[PDB]
Amino acid sequence: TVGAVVVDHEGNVAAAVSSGGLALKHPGRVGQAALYGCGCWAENTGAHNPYSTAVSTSGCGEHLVRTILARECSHALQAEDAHQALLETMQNKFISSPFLASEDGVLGGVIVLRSCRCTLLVEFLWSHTTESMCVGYMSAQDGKAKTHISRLPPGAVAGQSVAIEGGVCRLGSGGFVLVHAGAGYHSESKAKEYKHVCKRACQKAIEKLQAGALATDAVTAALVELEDSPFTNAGMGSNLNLLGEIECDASIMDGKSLNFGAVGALSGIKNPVSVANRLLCEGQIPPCFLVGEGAYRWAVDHGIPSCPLEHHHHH
Amino acid sequence: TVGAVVVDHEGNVAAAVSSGGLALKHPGRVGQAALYGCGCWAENTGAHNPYSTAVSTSGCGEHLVRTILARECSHALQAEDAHQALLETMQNKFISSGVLGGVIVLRSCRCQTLLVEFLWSHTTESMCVGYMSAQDGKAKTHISRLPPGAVAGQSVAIEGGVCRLEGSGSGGFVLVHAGAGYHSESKAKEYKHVCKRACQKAIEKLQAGALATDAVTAALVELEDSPFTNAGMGSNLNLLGEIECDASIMDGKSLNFGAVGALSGIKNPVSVANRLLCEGQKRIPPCFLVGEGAYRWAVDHGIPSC
Ligand SMILES: */C=C\S(=O)(=O)N1CCN(Cc2ccc(OC(F)(F)F)c(F)c2)CC1
Ligand SMILES: C=CS(=O)(=O)N1CCN(Cc2ccc(OC(F)(F)F)c(F)c2)CC1
Ligand SMILES: [Cl-]
Ligand SMILES: [Cl-]
Ligand SMILES: [Cl-]
Ligand code: NA
Ligand code: NA
Repeated sequence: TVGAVVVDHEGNVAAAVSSGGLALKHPGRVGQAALYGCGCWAENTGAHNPYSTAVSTSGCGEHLVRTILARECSHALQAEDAHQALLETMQNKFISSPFLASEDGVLGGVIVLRSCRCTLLVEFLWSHTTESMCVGYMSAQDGKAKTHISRLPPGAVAGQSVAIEGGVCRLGSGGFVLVHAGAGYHSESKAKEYKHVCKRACQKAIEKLQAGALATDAVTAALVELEDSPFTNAGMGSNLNLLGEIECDASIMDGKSLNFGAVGALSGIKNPVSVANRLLCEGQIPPCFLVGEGAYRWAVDHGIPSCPLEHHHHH
Repeated sequence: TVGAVVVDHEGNVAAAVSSGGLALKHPGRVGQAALYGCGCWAENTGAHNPYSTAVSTSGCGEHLVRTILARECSHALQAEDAHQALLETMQNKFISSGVLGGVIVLRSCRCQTLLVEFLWSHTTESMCVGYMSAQDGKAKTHISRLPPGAVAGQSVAIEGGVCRLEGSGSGGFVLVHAGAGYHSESKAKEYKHVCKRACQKAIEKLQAGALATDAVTAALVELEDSPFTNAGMGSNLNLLGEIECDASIMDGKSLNFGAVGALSGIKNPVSVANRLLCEGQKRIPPCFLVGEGAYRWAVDHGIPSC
C-alpha cells in the first residue's frame, strides 16, 4: 500500500491511497484502499470542523476496514493536540478496537496532515504498528524533500505497539505533501529505494501544485510515482492473487467538495489511482466506485493508459 | 433495495441489505449496499454502546456528501430518545445537506426481558415495512407514506413502535423493508405480502435456534426473490442490460461482516454475503468479494446460480 496527503496554498486538502492487496488473495477480494472512509479521507475546514484534515492509510488484512480508520483519524484530529489524538486513535480505535478483539496482532499505518489559517499552519504525522514505515514530505517553500524510515523502538512488539512521529510547517502558490511507500517489515536492503521513491513522489506533487494544479491532481501525481516503483505493493509489482494475477484497489478524496473516487479489483491499468482520480474529476448520478471488468472498460474508454495483456476477463 | 434487522432471544442483533442498484448504471458500479458501514450495521451493546443496534438502509444512488449512513444512525441511536435521534439524522443527511432514501432500525437493551424499540424513516414518497415478534405469532405489514402535500426529498416520514420479549425463550424480533420509492397502489398488495413472508421466514429460523445472521439472511432471501423488489430477481438492469447486485450483512455479536458487489449470475446475493461472514468465523479470510471472482467463489461454495 502507498498513500499521500496534500494541502494547497489555500488550505484545500486531498488524500489518496493505492494497493495491490493481500498476496495470494482470492480473485475479486477488495480491501481498504478502495473503501470509503477506510483507506483515505480528506475534509476541508467547515462549521463543526475547524481544521482541514487529510488521511491516508497502509497495511493489509481487514484491520483498517473493520475500524474505518481514515475517517476515524480525521475526526480525532479535530481535538487541539493532534499528536495525542492520533496516538490514542491508533491505540484505542485500532489496536484495542472491539472490531479486532479476536486478532493476535493488528498491523497498519497512517499518514495525516491538518491545516488551519492563523499564513497556513500545517501539522503532519505518521504512525504505525508495523516494524517500520517509510515516509517523505516536502513544502513548496523548503525546496528539498525529506525522507525518513520510522521504526518501532527496541522493546516494542509489532502489532501491539505504536510508533508516532511528526512535525509542523508554516506556509503564494505553494503547499505541502506527505507520502508513504508502505508499512511493514524492515528491509534495510531496499531502504534507499523506498526513500528515493518517496522523494520523487513528493517532488511530483509539489511540481503539480507550483504549476497551479488542484490538490487532487497533486496527490494523484505523487501516487503515480509510488505505484510505479516495482518495490511497492501497488500498481506495478502488486502482489499476485491466488491465480497469479494482479488486482488493484485505489481511492481518492477531495477535501473541498467531499467528492470521492475509487476502483477495486482492477486489472490491466498501469496506474489504478488515475482511474479513481478520473472518476472524482468526471463526477464534479455519476459513479464514484467501479470494480473489475467494468472499471477496466471505463478507464479504457476515458483514455487512461492500459495494458491488454495484463487484463483478465474470466467470465 | 431490500433490508432487514433481527434481534434474537438473547439480545444479539444482525442487519443485512441487498440491492440491484441504479438502473442503467455503468457496468461494475458498486453502491452503498455493499459498503461497510454504509448499507447496514449491527453492533451488540458494549462499553460505549449501551444499546444493541441494527440498521439497514435504502437509497437510489445519489450519494451523500460525507455520511456512512447506517453506522451513523447506529451511533445516533445511543441517545436516549431514539425517535428524535433518527429524525435529526435523517434531517441532516437528507434534507439539510433533495436526497431520496430510507432506513429501518432497531435498538434493544436487557432489562430478564428484552426491550426492543424499532423505527423506519424515509424521504421517498412511500416505503413498505413488515415486522413480527416470535411471541405475537402474526406478521404485521405496513405502507408508510409522506404526509399529503409533502415533497419527496424535502420531507421525512418516521414511524415505529416498541416490543417486549421473554428473555429466555428461543424468540426474537425482525423488521424488514421491501424498498423505498414511488408509491404504487397497484403493487402494494405484493409488497406487503413479501414483507409478511420475509418476517415469517426469519422468525421460523429464530425459533429453530438459528443465529441472528441466519435469520436476517432468510428474510432477505424472500425479499430478493420477489420480482417487484430492486434486489436479486428483478434487479434493475445496468447500461448493458445485465444484472449486478450488491449485498452485505453484519453480526452484532462478533462485528463480522460479509459483502458482495457487482455480483452477476447468483440468485440470492445475500446468501453469498452471509456465507463469507459464516466462513470468516471458522490467511485472513475474505469479507468483501466483487464481480467474476465473487461469482466463482459462490459457485465453488455451493450457492445456486441463474
Ligand atoms: C501487508 C502489508 S502489504 O501492503 O502487503 N506491504 C508489503 C509491501 N511493503 C513494502 C514496504 C515494507 C516496508 C517498508 O518500510 C521501510 F521502512 F521502508 F522498510 C516500506 F517502505 C515498504 C509494505 C507492506
Ligand atoms: C430508489 C430507487 S430503487 O431503484 O432502489 N427502487 C425501485 C423499485 N422500488 C420498488 C418499491 C417501491 C415502493 C415500495 O413501497 C410501497 F410504497 F409500499 F410500495 C416498495 F416496497 C418497493 C423501490 C425503489
Ligand atoms: Cl481471500
Ligand atoms: Cl454509472
Ligand atoms: Cl469482474
Ligand atoms: Na509498485
Ligand atoms: Na427482487
